Amino acid sequence: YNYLYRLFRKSNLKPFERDISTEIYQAGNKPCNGVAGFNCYFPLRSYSFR
Amino acid sequence: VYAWNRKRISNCVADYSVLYNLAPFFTFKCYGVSPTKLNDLCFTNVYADS
Repeated sequence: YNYLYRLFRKSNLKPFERDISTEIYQAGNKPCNGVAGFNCYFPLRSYSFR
Repeated sequence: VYAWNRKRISNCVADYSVLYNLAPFFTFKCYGVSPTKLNDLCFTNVYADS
């Protein structure tokens, strides 16, 4: 689980640009800023290679 | 769950904001596609299970 990957973000990356900020992306209109099943979900996920 | 009904939806427009903005205690563990890029582009042959 040490390897993590981001699939959720507001905008695309410019070429040769690194993003390290971990801010929860809000699918809903209201920025609730709180971890939940759907609202204000964590942006980057972790793999489970086995 | 043993006799999970399959519902096919076609010949209309499927707005996902209604699901996002109602019944707040739901989980959205979608795989392979982001809700924002679900909204901007689209697909065909809507299949819904329950």
